[PDB]
Amino acid sequence: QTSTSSLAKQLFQMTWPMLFGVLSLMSFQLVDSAFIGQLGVLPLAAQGFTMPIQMVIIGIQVGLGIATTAVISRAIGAGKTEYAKQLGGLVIVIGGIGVALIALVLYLLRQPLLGLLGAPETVFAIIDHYWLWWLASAWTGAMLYFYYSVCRANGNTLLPGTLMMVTSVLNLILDPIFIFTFDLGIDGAAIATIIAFGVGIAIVAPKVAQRQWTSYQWQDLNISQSLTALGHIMGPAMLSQLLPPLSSMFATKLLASFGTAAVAAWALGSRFEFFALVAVLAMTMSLPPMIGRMLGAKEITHIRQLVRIACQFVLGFQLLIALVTYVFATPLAELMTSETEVSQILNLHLVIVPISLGALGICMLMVSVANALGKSYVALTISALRLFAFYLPCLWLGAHFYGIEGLFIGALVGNIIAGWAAWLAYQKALRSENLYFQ
Repeated sequence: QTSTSSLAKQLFQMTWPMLFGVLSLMSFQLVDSAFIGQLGVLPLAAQGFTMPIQMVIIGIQVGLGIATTAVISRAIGAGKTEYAKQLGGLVIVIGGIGVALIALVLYLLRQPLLGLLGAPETVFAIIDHYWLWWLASAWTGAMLYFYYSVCRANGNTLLPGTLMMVTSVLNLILDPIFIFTFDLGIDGAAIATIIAFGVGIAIVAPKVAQRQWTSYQWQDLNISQSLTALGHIMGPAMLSQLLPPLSSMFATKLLASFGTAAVAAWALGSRFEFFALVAVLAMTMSLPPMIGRMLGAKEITHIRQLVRIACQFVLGFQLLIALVTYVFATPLAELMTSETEVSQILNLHLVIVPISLGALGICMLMVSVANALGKSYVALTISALRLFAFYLPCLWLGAHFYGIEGLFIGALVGNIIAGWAAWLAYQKALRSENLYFQ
């Protein structure tokens, strides 16, 4: 019982700085789009069509980020200390030229890209200069995220957590000064972001250097073997990032049949689910470094107990949230929209699907755990099964049988199955590591 009491406290200490950090990363877009909306309906439109290429950049840095925390933490647990810090340096370099090249082709192909997006011609003139400064800000934030990943890979979420809170406040402060005071317009938003992320890097990188968590002496470092280890995780991880938007392109057609109010209500419903799962979202970044280290240290029993502690919190925590959401469903629904038609559909959503977020959270958790064990294809399978085998089919069946209410019932059932399938997938994955048992 002292084992589960020690692990629960550790998981808590690792999670809460990421709980504050998730919200901070979150607000960068909401704060930026807030100030730019003041510039007119057209600059605000330019930001809207920046959202897709942002998902691409975000998906890449996360895909790599998941890979680094998995292989480096495992290397540390295995005692391969020098190899770990060599890996950290390699990631910073590989992440640098990689994102830079991606930012290149995105700009060279912006006119066909905006074409597929269905962007108006009036928008094109703005993107031609705004994406110049924005892609620079996206690259800088990527580098900061990589240093964040190295810190997490070394078992630290505190420094990334505070730096997420620092840079976000900085971006809030700097935006009006650059946008309005300096009369830079929409580019001032991107430029202020660069400075904000630049301050973070200027803080985290020297501190990483002190602890020697990064190294660029690669004489005895097998580079091709290291990039193979990273690519094995990073590849499938990026593929998983593509599944939710590719699921929406199916899901949107179904919701379109229920009218304009139902579509708007679904958008508000998704935004709420994201907020109700910030704890699990914080645990998808705090838990994997712990798992990876334990796997390398051959502490299998700790992994078993740590995951079970994590699972029991999520299941109980989301049940309470679902309960509180229920009794305040009507004032919550009428707070988020002024349109009556939308309020009533959102209300129906808030009393049906939040109870399923406990199971969905486990599904999210097992995906990150699988990646932490190095089982990137298991993690990809769970994500693919969640959306295409369980979620969308249940959404369709519910809508067909019992309309807009049944569709929400479908979301409920789909999440319970997905989470139960995820738990079964994790169990099978941990049994593969039993050769290291004690």
